[PDB]
Amino acid sequence: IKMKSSDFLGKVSLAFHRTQGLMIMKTCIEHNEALLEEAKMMNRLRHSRVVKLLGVIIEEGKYSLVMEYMEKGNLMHVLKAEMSTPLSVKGRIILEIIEGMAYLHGKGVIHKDLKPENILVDNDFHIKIADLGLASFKMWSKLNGTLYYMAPEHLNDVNAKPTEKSDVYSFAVVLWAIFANKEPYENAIAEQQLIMAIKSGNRPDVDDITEYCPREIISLMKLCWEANPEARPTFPGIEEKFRPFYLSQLE
Amino acid sequence: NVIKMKSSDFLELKVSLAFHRTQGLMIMKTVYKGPNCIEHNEALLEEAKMMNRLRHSRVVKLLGVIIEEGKYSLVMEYMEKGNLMHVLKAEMSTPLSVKGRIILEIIEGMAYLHGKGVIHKDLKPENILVDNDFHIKIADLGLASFKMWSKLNNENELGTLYYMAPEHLNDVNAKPTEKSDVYSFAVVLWAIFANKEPYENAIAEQQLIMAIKSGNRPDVDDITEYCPREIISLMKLCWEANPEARPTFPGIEEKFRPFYLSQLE
Ligand SMILES: C[C@H](NC(=O)C1(F)CCN(C(=O)c2cc(-c3cnn(C)c3)ccc2F)CC1)c1c(F)cccc1Cl
Ligand SMILES: C[C@H](NC(=O)C1(F)CCN(C(=O)c2cc(-c3cnn(C)c3)ccc2F)CC1)c1c(F)cccc1Cl
Repeated sequence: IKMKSSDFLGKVSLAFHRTQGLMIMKTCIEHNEALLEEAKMMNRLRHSRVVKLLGVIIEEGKYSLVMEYMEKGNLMHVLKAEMSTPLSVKGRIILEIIEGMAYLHGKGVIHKDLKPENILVDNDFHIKIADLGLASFKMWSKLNGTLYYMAPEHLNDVNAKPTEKSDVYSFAVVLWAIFANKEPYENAIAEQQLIMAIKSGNRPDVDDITEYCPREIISLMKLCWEANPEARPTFPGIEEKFRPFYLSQLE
Repeated sequence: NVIKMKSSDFLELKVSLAFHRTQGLMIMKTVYKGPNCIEHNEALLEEAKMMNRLRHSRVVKLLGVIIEEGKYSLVMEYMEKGNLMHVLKAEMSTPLSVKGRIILEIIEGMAYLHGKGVIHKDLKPENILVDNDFHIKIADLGLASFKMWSKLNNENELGTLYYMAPEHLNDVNAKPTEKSDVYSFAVVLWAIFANKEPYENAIAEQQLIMAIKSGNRPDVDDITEYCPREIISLMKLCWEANPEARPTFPGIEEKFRPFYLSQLE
């Protein structure tokens, strides 16, 4: 959907569409063809757990992407709020993340940058996975803490290709963060030390989860952050074990 | 993945209930009982491997195949409450909130199948199976999508048109599309709120077929229970005579999900 600036009244702003209401907007003639098709690739990913690109503004000197407004922000923001989020809601968040990831991998899409900033939350505490850094979109990205969720095989090795297992690693650390209510690795001394430590087997401190976290989720996070990518499960594999666990115990 | 299971791993509803020695209770459809055809065994296996790729919480799983000498069977997961019509006709009544959730799950199931380039061809309440928590799974029990296994059935010792889009009635070279499945869905929605099959007052099959082809639909006034205005609009839109005028399942999901969340959940 090719939108115009005049339908509303870089940087992120909250915007009011004249016919369609409240959205979030992030703001060279040769690149316009490629940018449009690249946005058409973003729009083909349609699922309840995946954010929707509602459209794009290609004007002279303004290039913007417009997505749906997710009222409660990112996942870390919800987790760090004073109103605590009960075990049943955390479990459902996990299930929904699994569903969103299973959908993306089923379409041959590797996220590459799964992290709590990229898990957006609506007013009823439902989630959608997003690619807010534009990891999957070269031209739009070109036209424009961060490493805690990254699989060790990508740390100090920028040339190796991401796989589905890269996202499984990220998921693992998201699970830890969901129960810890914070970023991991608070007691690290420096980033290069940390990176090397992580590459050698260091992982978030399981004992730093104070609240009740069921044994199954702790087992799951450990399996999903295994050093060998081939030892990590797939998202279909995770869904089939986690769904019945969620239904019996958490729902 | 698919398990090549053996008869000896198991200890009529031909559909039988079967107990696997290490894996418990399943349902078996024994497709062929007769003289040995070793040639088709490769094709039957791979065809079952291919349909085993359709994996989603809202579609049933093929757990295994039995490819033996003169015995060809398919094994699926057991769904404790049977089909949707059986749930709906039961005495212990099903609240609006559970019905709404059922509709959402059917939409999710169908959106997944369509997203894989599968057209069901025979969506109906007998193909909508129900677990003990009232969650649903779509199935293809008559083998509409399994060509070789369907061929094998009609070699050997061993449907309803109420859900069929009007364009396939009296059209023996019928070419189903995704919009054919959307029509079926529409009548499923009606049946979920009526608690019964439509067209009770139809007398003959030719009368009904011609009536439906001329624009007759399930009787909206014959829903006695509360059905929200929105769902009535949705069933009407989904059973539109022109297939191009029916929405897709993703289109349905986007309008139905937030309605479900605000009003029905
Ligand atoms: C299908 C899903 N699609 C997308 O994620 C988007 F289309 C990516 C592009 N988008 C924005 O750039 C965007 C960002 C912002 C924004 C707000 N705050 N900040 C810091 C940034 C605001 C408005 C915006 F339009 C929109 C969402 C997808 C995918 F395509 C590929 C892989 C995984 C996934 Cl999950
Ligand atoms: C992914 C899903 N897969 C399937 O639906 C099945 F693999 C179909 C094959 N199956 C049986 O034939 C079967 C039937 C019966 C049976 C019970 N009652 N009756 C009257 C019959 C019992 C045991 C059985 F194994 C198993 C389930 C699918 C698909 F492949 C294609 C299109 C849509 C869909 Cl949804």
